[PDB]
Amino acid sequence: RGRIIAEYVWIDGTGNLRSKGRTLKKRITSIDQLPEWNFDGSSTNQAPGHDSDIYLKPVAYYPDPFRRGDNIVVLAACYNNDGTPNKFNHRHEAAKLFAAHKDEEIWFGLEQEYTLFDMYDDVYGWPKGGYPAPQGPYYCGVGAGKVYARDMIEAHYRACLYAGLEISGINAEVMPSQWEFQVGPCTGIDMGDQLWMARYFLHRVAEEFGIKISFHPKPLKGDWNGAGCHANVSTKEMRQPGGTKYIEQAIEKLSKRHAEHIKLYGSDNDMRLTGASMTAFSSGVANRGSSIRIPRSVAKEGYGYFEDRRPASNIDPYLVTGIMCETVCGAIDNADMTKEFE
Amino acid sequence: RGRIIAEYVWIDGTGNLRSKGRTLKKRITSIDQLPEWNFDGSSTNQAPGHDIYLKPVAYYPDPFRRGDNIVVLAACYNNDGTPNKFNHRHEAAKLFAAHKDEEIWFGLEQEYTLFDMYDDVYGWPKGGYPAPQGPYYCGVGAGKVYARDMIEAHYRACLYAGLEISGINAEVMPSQWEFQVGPCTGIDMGDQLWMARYFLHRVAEEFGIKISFHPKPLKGDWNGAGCHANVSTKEMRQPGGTKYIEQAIEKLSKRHAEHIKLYGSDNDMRSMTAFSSGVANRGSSIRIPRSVAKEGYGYFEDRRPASNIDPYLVTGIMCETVCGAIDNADMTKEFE
Amino acid sequence: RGRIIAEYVWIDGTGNLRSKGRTLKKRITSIDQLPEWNFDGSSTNQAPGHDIYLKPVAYYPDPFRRGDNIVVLAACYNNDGTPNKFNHRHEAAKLFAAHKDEEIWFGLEQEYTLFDMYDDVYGWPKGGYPAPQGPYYCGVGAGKVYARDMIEAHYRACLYAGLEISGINAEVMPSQWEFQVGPCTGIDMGDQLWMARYFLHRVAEEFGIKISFHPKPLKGDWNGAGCHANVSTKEMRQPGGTKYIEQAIEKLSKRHAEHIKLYGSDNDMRSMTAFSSGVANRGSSIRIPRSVAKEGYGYFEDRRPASNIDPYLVTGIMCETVCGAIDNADMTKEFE
Amino acid sequence: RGRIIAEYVWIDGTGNLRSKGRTLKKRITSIDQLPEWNFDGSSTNQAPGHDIYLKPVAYYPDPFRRGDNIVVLAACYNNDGTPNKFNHRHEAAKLFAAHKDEEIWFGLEQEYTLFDMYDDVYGWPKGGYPAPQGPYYCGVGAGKVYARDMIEAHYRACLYAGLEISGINAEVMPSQWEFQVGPCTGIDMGDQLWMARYFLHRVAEEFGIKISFHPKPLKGDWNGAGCHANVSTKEMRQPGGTKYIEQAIEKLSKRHAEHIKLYGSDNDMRSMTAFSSGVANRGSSIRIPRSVAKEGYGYFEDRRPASNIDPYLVTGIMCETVCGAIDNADMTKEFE
Amino acid sequence: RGRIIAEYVWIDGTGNLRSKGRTLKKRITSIDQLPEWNFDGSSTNQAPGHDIYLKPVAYYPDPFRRGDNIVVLAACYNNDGTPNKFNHRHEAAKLFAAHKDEEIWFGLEQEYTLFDMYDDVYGWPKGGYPAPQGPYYCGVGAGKVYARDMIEAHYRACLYAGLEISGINAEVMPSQWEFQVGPCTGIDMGDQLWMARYFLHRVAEEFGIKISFHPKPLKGDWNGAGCHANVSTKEMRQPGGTKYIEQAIEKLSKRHAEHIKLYGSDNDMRSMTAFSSGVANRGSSIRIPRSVAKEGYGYFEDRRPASNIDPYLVTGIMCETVCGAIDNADMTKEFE
Amino acid sequence: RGRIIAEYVWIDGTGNLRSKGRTLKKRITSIDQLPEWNFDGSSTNQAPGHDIYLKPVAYYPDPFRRGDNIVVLAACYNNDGTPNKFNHRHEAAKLFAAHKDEEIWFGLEQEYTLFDMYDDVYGWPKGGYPAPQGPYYCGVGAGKVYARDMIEAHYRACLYAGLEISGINAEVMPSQWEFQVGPCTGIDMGDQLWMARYFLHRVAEEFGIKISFHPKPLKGDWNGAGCHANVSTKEMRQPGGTKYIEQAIEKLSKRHAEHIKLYGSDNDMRSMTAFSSGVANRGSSIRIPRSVAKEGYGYFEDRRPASNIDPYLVTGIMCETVCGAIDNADMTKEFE
Repeated sequence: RGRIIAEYVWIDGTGNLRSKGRTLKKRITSIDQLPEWNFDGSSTNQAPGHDSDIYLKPVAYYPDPFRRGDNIVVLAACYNNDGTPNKFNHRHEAAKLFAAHKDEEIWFGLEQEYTLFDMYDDVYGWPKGGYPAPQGPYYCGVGAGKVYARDMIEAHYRACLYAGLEISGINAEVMPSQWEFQVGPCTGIDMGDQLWMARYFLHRVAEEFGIKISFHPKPLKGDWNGAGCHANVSTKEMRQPGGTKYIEQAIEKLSKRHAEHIKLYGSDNDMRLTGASMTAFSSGVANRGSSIRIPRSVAKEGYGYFEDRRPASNIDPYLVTGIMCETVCGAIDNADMTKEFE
Repeated sequence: RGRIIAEYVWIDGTGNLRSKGRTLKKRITSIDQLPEWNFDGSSTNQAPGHDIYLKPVAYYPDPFRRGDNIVVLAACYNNDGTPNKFNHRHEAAKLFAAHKDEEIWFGLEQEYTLFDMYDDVYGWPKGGYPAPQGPYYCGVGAGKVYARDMIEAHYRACLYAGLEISGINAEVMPSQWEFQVGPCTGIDMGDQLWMARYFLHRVAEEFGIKISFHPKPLKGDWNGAGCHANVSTKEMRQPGGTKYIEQAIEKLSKRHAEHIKLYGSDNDMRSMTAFSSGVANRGSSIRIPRSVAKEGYGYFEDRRPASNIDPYLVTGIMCETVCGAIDNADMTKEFE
Repeated sequence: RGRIIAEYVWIDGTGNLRSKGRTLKKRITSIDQLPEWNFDGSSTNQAPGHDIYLKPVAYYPDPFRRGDNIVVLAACYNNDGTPNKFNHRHEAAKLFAAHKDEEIWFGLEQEYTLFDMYDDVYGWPKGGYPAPQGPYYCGVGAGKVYARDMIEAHYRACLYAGLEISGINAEVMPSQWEFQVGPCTGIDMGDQLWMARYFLHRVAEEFGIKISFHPKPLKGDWNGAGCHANVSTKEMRQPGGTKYIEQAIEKLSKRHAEHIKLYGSDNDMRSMTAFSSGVANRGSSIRIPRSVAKEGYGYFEDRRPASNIDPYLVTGIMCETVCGAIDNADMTKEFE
Repeated sequence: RGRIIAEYVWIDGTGNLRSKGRTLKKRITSIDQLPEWNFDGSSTNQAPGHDIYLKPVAYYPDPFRRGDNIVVLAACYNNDGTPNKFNHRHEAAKLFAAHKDEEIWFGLEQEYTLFDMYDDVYGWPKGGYPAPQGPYYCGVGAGKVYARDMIEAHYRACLYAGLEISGINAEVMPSQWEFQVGPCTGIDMGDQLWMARYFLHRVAEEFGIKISFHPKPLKGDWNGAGCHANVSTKEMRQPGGTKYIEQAIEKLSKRHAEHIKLYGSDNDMRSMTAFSSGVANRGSSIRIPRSVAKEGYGYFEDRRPASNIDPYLVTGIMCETVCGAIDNADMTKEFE
Repeated sequence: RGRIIAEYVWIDGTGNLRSKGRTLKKRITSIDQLPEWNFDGSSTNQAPGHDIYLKPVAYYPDPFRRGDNIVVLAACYNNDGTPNKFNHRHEAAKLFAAHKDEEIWFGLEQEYTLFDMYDDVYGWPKGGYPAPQGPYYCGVGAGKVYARDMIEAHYRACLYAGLEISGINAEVMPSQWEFQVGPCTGIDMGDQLWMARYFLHRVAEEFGIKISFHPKPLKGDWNGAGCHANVSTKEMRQPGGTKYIEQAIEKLSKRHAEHIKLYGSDNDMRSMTAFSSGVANRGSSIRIPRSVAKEGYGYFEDRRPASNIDPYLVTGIMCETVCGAIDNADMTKEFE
Repeated sequence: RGRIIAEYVWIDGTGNLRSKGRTLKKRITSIDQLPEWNFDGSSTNQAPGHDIYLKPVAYYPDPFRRGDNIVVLAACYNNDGTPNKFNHRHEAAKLFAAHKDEEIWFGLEQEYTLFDMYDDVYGWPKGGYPAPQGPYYCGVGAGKVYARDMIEAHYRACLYAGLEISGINAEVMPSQWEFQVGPCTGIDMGDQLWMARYFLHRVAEEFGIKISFHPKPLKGDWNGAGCHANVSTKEMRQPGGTKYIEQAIEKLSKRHAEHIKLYGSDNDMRSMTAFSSGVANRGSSIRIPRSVAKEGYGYFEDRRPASNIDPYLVTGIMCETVCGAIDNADMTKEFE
């Protein structure tokens, strides 16, 4: 009725998004018009029940693919009443690094894999009490039994596009009712911001289909595929001719900090990077077995990007892209990614 | 077909809304054009069986009928001309009219809880319980929130009607929600919250969901349901306010019992006897938002009223004790 | 495709409507363009098996077929040219035509009750009962009202057809409703109520709901179903009316039995032998609205007729005894 | 295989029975052969988490395991040797032992109410209600009574165990029943009722029925649930009794509050403050059966105790105030 | 038809029993009459695909086949004559044979948890959870206990087979149970517990129930599942025992890690690194029953072993460290 | 009522049994008392439509009808007196009669697979699959095995009938089983296996389970279904046997193709062209049990025949090539 609804979305003290909505008097035209806000940090595992009580700083906003119209979704970062970034705010720390290395122009492209579930916490669409056929016909599948919940997956794609997210593509994965969507390329903090919104959209749209979304790295024990979030990386140098030079350089720095990265990179990733391997670091061209993979395409052309296949589906992009920049572009006395684990 | 439908909505002798609809010859452009009306007070627990009248008080576009169709909030007057037992709008109005100068503003945070057609908590495991509280507050994800589509429909409805609905959010207990309305001035708070409630019940009908304003729908550690009344006068809103805010809080401290007596039934299952206040304190009776405190002016949050409150009674007595009594009216007596 | 569908609706030898449809070459612009028609009276209990005719009486836009499609209310005439056993429109017409000058106005309050495809009360607990009466009258909220969407659809339908549908409301017994049609003049009351009924049955079809005009659908304390006929003549409507209102009420008091005899079957399960009247009196046979009384002119409410009444008979005999008999017609005899 | 199973049953720190079973080498022929035993009092709300003991008190044939298998009613003693918070059998015993000479007899009328696995009244219409009360009391016919087969199984069980179960009947509220145990002497009343309750819960398990000893399972006019304690001493039972019956009734009248304080929780939802008595009076606190009155001797009916009473407390304090206090024990204090 | 069926039951290369049946010409009267047998070790994870043998070790009446039909517990030996990877019965036997003189007795308390055909906790609310723990331990009443009939069937079965099954009880977590077997001597404990387990799985098949010996079937505060091993030697059982009991407890304290290493997988989700002991202490690693303590002789309870333990390994290493090692065998090495 | 029922069972022109029953005046005590009989060979694919005869061959107690009722295995002869296309019992008999002196013994291991009324694998996930093979072979526990009760009923049946049923076991593929019959002499092997099959189909009827003797019921890695024929002559069974065992194995190696041609249809989906032999070798065509090898005498296992084999053909040609051909009969020609 002349007014606008802004859904504030933020990240909690578990691995999830949270949101609430507020009416605004007028259409928004810049982040500056968006007010600070707050919530009960004790209901989200971010505060104690006194120094409890956390604040929301608008960071990005997009058209609401659900409410549509001039209604909007606002990505907000969590700051304690100190003014300090909450335990679970890692956007600030990463921002520091991206701001420092502005000049390198790091680009990221994440490949977000996820797995679909019943309202009853069983794999979505799988035979009651049993299993689908063995893997093989599901990857990039087409046909009634070959793919699950495509309509929900497509709705999400649409949503992301409407919001103007840099959603590059989508595909059905190897395990039945397991999917992927890719977002990129984004610069620095954008990668984190956009993937987090894409995730909000995913959860939220799936609600409408009674589907639960699982970012667990190994939703099903056994030979059923795990779920990763392959982080693709590049700096300005790597993108200009004679790049595999700096690509190779980066891969080597990366090889020295394998443990520090893995420590971010996702919980129970140990049931995925498994033997790819949790303790071993390797790299090579066209190698879906290595820790870092240089696309044959890149190799043949002498410039491009590399694929870090180590990060799990459940990673916090701020942490991954953050420490990636830290070790590829260089540390700062101003910030420590691995310490950002508070 | 050229004609208009007006749904008359009023408050009964239980804790509910009632309504009927009538055709009108032409589109309405002012409250003045809306006719008095009436109903059988004995079928709603407001009369004995030997007939009440409806005085249009506010009207809005009907979010359900849409078009030039309209919803009319009506107050109940007996054939005396006297306000029915359950009409507390009139009493409150007196106070608001007296203290016009102060310009009291209210913002209510209405919490409610969803239910089956079978009177079981909506969406809860059959015969059992969801996971324990924690992941539901402001939730997002399939199991984390219940009936969002209904909740959203309500939001939309309220906006269409032009209600001052400030926001919505999922609450701590699964299938428990909140919507906030404000700020409104004086009688508007009551009027608008009541309409928002009509819209809530009404829209939920379409989902087969019953709405519960009970203060403690589930015994145990499952959250209660409140209707936090936020309050401010012109003085409090201008710099150097926490002065008058503090003054108000103190007057309020002297009348804790009289307020509690309004403030909602079986609120006792949701401290009832203790009065306290403090900045950033979701434990106190009255809470001064840290934001307000840091800025020196604003409003305060009375966290005492239960979800099932009558806004006329709450906003009424709030004004009475914050702004000052009148020999012309007694809020606490308005309990007839 | 350039053509028009006209649904002919008529009244049968049970208490129901019947209909069939025919294509017409062109849009209709006056009753005169509508053709006579016919049907097998033996399949509707109006003829013996050795054929009845349909005389268009009124027509409206078809709320169901929409477009330039139309619904036609037809009266039943035997091959004699005589009005069928169950055509009481003609008899009544005589009276209305006689007393043209008085300008009788009617407003009927049609109550009805909803039912399963399985002939159980619609939406009621399986094998059991809802809570006891009280929260259903003018109800709002998920358990408080049944099939509102169907009821609304009907309201819309009537309005589209341009019927004089004045308002709707949920009644006292759960899944029992009312709609009001008025004011209509003379024969119009009958015509329009009958169409509204067609619309009701017809629209409810779409919800698998059966409509019951029985006066006492459930035995016990569950409310009955009436069709309160509201009445007024030109004199009663102009100041100093309650004079002629009172006069009418008295004439009515002398013909209580004759009226009751029309006024609906097993009305006895809904006092049948006593006649009384009084202002603001939902207990009397005729009720003068307090509003009317206070203002000195208006109308009166005859609370006697049952839900299942034939409006032609009620409005007919009402005129007969309020305005005056005719040697040209006998309402009570019209029972053939 | 030559061996015996003994199920030990005891009372917990909620209002329930608990049990476990143990193999015994040989058939049991006296209480003396039954071993002490124990359990984790912290898992039953009787100990803190830093262990309670079971003293065999009575034993009977197991109606469920049958054969030479047996059920053992055990009392709870802390490691002090002191009777647990919730062991009131010991305290009462003292009184019964003191007044051995009077030979108090009790007969309790245990009413209970049946429930779904889903905590809804057993067999009641889904989301709704049966017909109103009237046809259910001592009912017979398919709709008139609920779960008779379970009720009968329990009757059988009690008889097999050799309990003094005097009779059974269907109560006023649908799916509400009664069984009576008596007459029993002193401690036996408590022991046998508790076992009967074990048997009830246990047998109902087999029908997926939950048993409710709540005093008012359904709010409203639906009947509450009581445990009418019938009382008599040797004097009352011999001619010229209503003398001592009347005497007892008067002592009882002086200790109405002290009794009520035992007599069952939320009994307030089932008069609580008024004490009265009279012959053939289902309205009074104590009722003298017309039969007793006419014959001059017998017993009296205390209609005050609620369904959820602990027989040890009721029979205990009954004896205390009817037969006389002891410096050795205080029933009302036994509330630890 | 004159013939006998013997079901051979053995332990596999996962944590389960396996079995097949064979006809025998005549009733069996001693283990000596039972033939060796064999199976495809590659189908059970005990051989590579280039064949294991079954040596009858104990036999009982078949509670399922009944009659003169019999169940045969067989140990697995490779074609070397050597005990299979997963045969730990042989190693333990050595120790028991060595310390024949001490006459170790064991009593195991086997806890287990029930499951759907769909691998969800048996009987738990669909997608949700039962009420929180408290009312389930030794529960009685419809909601308080799950699948009692199956549990009872098992009890019966074990008794028929003549197993030393001492008792049964419902555990703290809903649909979690315990049965106790003892006291048994040396190798018997292992043999009998394994048979009891066969019976449990097998009988539950008939109720479509899966049995879980996992130590923590549900993450959170829901109880884990243990197999408390109770231990005693002849010395401990004769007066002045708590001497040797205390001695044993100390030896045990030195080998906490070595024991824990047997004692069950993911026992870590059920303190793992700390060793402690004390009288009446359900918190310690070893608990001396207050009863034992007060009487000066008896047994001790090792509360460390998890539900999924191999009794051969637990009782074996218990003897090794309590009674003394042998150069002839190493329990902790028996992990091949 | 004094009378007897004899069910005649025979083999048809598909791969199935057929049967009908007849009343007999008196209990049967020798095959001689059983009458010839007949049926419509055209309804079973054995005749053209221009009539076959049943010659009783063996009889047993009817495990289904019980009492003195009996099952009769009958062979099919055309009106010539010649053995039907599908009667291979006669041909085989010749060979067994010839080599009476050798006393061939057989033991068949009949594997089969269970199916829905809907032709889906019995008990398998709807539209999907169980876990991968491994836990099912000789399984025990709820998910590990399918329809054990049916399987057991069959075992019982076979025993009652007095068949030489040696044992049963659950196979590798879920809902796939085995039963073994042996040792039998010559024609008996065929007779008894065929009856066991009758019993299987018949008893399974009662569980709505279809039985599948197909060699590869599910394509893929799911196990096939075989009918391992175990063989031995008198010489092989007496010390120094593996001499003649080895001799037989070599003769068998020369006639691999001729055997395979019997041995079962689409056995190709279960090596078909390669012949090999070796001790303890579940990969070879013929396997000498390590047990036999170590002892120097015994039998050999031909692992080649498929589940769907005709035992008459297998045991027949086995004798033919192991014991020696006859000019009087040609097994491989017996394919008419």
